[PDB]
Amino acid sequence: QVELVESGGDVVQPGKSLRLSCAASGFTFTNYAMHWLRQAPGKGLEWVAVISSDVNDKYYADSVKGRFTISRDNSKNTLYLQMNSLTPEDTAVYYCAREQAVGTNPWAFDYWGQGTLVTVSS
Amino acid sequence: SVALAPHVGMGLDTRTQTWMSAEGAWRQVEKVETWALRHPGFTILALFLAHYIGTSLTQKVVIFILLMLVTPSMT
Amino acid sequence: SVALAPHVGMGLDTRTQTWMSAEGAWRQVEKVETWALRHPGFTILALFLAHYIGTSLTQKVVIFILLMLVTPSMT
Amino acid sequence: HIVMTQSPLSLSVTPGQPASISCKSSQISSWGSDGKTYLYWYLQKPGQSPQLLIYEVSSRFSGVSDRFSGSGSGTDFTLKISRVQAEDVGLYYCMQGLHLPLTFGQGTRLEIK
Amino acid sequence: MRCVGVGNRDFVEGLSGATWVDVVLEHGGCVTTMAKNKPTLDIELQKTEATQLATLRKLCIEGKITNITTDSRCPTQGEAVLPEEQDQNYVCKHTYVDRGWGNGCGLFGKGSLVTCAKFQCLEPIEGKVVQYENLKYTVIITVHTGDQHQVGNETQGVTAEITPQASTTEAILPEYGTLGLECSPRTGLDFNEMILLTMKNKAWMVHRQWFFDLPLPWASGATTETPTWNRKELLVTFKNAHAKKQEVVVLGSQEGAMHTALTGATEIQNSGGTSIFAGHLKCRLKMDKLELKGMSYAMCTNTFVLKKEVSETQHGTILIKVEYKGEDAPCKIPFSTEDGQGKAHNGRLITANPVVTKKEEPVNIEAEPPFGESNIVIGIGDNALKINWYKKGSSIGKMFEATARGARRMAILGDTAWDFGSVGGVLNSLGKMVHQIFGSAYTALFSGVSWVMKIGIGVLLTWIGLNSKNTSMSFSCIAIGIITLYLGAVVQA
Amino acid sequence: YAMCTNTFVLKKEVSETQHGTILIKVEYKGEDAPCKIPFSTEDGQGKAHNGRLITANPVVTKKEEPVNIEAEPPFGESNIVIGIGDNALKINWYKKGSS
Ligand SMILES: *[C@@H]1O[C@H](CO)[C@@H](O[C@@H]2O[C@H](CO)[C@@H](O[C@@H]3O[C@H](CO[C@@H]4O[C@H](CO)[C@@H](O)[C@H](O)[C@@H]4O)[C@@H](O)[C@H](O[C@H]4O[C@H](CO)[C@@H](O)[C@H](O)[C@@H]4O)[C@@H]3O)[C@H](O)[C@H]2NC(C)=O)[C@H](O)[C@H]1NC(C)=O
Ligand SMILES: *[C@@H]1O[C@H](CO)[C@@H](O[C@@H]2O[C@H](CO)[C@@H](O[C@@H]3O[C@H](CO)[C@@H](O)[C@H](O)[C@@H]3O)[C@H](O)[C@H]2NC(C)=O)[C@H](O)[C@H]1NC(C)=O
Repeated sequence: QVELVESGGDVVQPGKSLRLSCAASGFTFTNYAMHWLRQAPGKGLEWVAVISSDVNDKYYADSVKGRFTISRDNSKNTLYLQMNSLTPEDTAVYYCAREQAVGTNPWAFDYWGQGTLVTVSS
Repeated sequence: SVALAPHVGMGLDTRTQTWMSAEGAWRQVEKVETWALRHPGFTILALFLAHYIGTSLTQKVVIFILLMLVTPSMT
Repeated sequence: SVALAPHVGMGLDTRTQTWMSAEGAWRQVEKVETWALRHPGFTILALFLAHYIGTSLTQKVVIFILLMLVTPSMT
Repeated sequence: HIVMTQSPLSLSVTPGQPASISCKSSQISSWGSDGKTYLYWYLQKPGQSPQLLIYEVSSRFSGVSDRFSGSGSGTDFTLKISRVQAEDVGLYYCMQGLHLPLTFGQGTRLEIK
Repeated sequence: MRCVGVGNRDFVEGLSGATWVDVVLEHGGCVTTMAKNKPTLDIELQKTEATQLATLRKLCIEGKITNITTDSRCPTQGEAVLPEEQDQNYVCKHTYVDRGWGNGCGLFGKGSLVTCAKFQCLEPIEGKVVQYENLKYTVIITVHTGDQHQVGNETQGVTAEITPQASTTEAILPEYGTLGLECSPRTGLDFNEMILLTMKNKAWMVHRQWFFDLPLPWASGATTETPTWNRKELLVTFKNAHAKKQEVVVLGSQEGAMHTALTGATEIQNSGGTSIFAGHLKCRLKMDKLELKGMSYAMCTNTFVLKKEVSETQHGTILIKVEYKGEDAPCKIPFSTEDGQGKAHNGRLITANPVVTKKEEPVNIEAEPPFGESNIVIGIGDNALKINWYKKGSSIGKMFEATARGARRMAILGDTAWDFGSVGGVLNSLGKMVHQIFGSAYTALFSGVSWVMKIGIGVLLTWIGLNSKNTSMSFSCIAIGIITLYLGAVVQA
Repeated sequence: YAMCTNTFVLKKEVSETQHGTILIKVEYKGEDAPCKIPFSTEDGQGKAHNGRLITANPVVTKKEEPVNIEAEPPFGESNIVIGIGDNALKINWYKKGSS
């Protein structure tokens, strides 16, 4: 019943920053850790960044560490991803994964967003 | 846990039909009915106890009814 | 289903601890106690009923206790 | 940075047949404090978004068909399908949740033979 | 006319003193008051619209257990200690385990063991109070204008909202007057004892003490992040299997159990605007300033034609839809109710004064004929249309219906029901006082008992009263048994 | 002082002290600054007067400042008129308990 819809995906030239937004609905957002995941075309799923239940705590994948920024606007029930210094390699379909409803892991995926496409090319 | 304490008979009563007033009405009665259909020996035990603790017929009836109503309601 | 048909006394008995035994051993007793502390007048009504039905010091007590067990849990 | 290596890369099987997918870890993903093993199996159906089939090594997720079952103890885990239907086309990406920089496998592909 | 065909309409006809008449506006029902020379008009309570709700408690239903950790120690070496105990999010329970040389401990016996696990709450339940400085009742007043499009219309009325601080108002009816309201909004429902909980896009008006009693982990509800929940042990369940080790479970979602545990609550429409649609209100109507608007008109001098065939309402009155034909002016409608061959005037007009406004719109005359064979004549001339309608029932049936309606009202309103349509009579105050004392005793005795329990106790008391040889005991027990049976029969709703 | 002649408005809703005495905080909103306040406690569905003030003499010392009244109403439902005439606002407060 939960619905995670992507937003902000569009074309962009290399080096130009972009801010992705994950709109959330169907559950209480402030209690759920959220993730960002990407799938480059014809490539395996690759997790990008995670923000936990408390806003301050964040982590990033080393391949993209230092280039992205993840933010949570839980008052509006939406997630924010800030992409900086984009590379032509950093083109993929980006997903928004919720925390697991039931389990033991503090961070896991149970529901995936519809997906947005960002293209970095000249 | 929480289901054991329904918000029934608290005191605020109004014309508008309450929540689940059609289904949750006979729920307690159906619980006892199913329990009695499932466990028949306690009927004999309650009959014996009512006969041997009640000196009047009305006492026997009341004791039997209360025993039938107390054990499924307890568990 | 509804928390009104627990698997308390029926069926198997084993040496292992049954699921949620210690948490639910006193659940209904706590329910009766909190209901009685929330609605005290029914104690007076039950005393009246017991003292005016089939009175003998064993019956007068058993009917009172049985009714005070029936009404809260039955709810 | 545990790397996940999957044994099969393409699994062409006829309908109404079993199937075994293997996702071999580079380290035992068994959390010591609780004794659980955090290995997840996703399926991204073609032209769709990934789902979650078994949210542990062998405890399947809600809404998943009866046939999907997993196994494995320390490093050699399996995804067993009992009877393959025509909807099983997809990419069975395994995953380890033991460590924070969690990494997916390359992901096998299933097609009807 | 807004209160025509509702099926819960109840008439009010008497007036006294300064023409002030009190009425209790039950939310489902609708009061159609009338007088000798006032414009008959029907009243209902639209919505009470609680606004600006302040929350005070968040109680959890869906938890999530993370980071299960355990420590164990040898016999006679103290309890197991774990650094995670001094954290709010951690729920930790001790236990006892057995171990000998097989577990690395030289001493044989029973050993201590602890298991702490961080408990995270998903999807809490908010409980919100309502303050009386932000509650806005809404009363809609409709006059029996006889308008063409008024018969059952739910959008034609004069809104006159009231707040507890601004009790009294004056609703100016268009070209009719001013229906003064001396209403009392404070006594309707005691929202001090009722707090409004909302879960998963739903709401209910639960009792405050009952909310404070239910066993779910609550919190301060200060809208801050990472709230700390009290009584976390109501969700986690530790299960020591064979005195060998300990395990933790989260027990799942309590949403279905909570829905069951609201069996007697009343649902409201929190969605959109927190609009409460259940309750009642009592008010009095000052009809001194109203005017009929039709006294100065002349009698209609030409024939009529009825558009819709005469249809009879659920309460026994007759609704007619006539349209003016001949003359061109706004005029008073002649009306008479003769019998089959005896010219006895017995039919009353529910509408105060039927007047054609434009001659292009039909009129909606409603009348209450006497039961039997009665003719209806709606024209001054000899070419007047004649309507004969045979009413069913007798005065006995009307008396029985009135008695049942009054009993059902008193079973809901209770104390307030004694001054429903009161004209200020001296005896009615005495009756209300006696009923108030008796009901205050009765609800104190019977508070919190089920409908089936009431029936059982009532039949037992009736049996006791029948058996007992004491006149006082017999009378009192029989009366209380009958009252308890009739209450318990209708309590559930 | 004279008697005031203008409508009042409530600032904080009436609340009960645990001794059954109502604090009423009203705002004058009238042009004659020092004129005192009339207070009449009309009993239920009648003109009876069974309640009394506790604040001895309530006077609006300044138009701007809201003066706070004290009333001890009858046990039953009572409407406490705190204005001059037909525009007098009617505070309705219902007291619980008996003598
Ligand atoms: C509760 O339980 C959860 C899970 O059950 C625990 O989650 C841990 O979270 C931390 C971070 O908050 C994780 O730390 C990561 O460890 C990675 C391991 O890499 C090496 O591990 C060895 C030990 O085997 C160390 O000796 C080495 O020094 C390495 O650290 C580490 O690689 C990673 O850092 C990398 O990623 C981050 C983010 O991308 C980069 O910023 C960083 O520069 C570096 O590239 C993290 O430090 C830890 O793995 C998690 N543990 C588990 C079991 O999942 C919580 O700690 C538990 N407690 C609480 C209070 O929540
Ligand atoms: C309840 O009362 C309302 C309001 O009196 C009624 O609404 C009315 O509906 C009619 C159509 O059935 C409207 O007539 C229309 O008028 C416009 C402009 O005059 C004209 O262009 C159209 O061709 C049509 O004739 C009428 O204006 C409207 N009244 C309003 C809006 O005030 C309603 O029909 C009544 N009944 C019900 C069941 O709601």
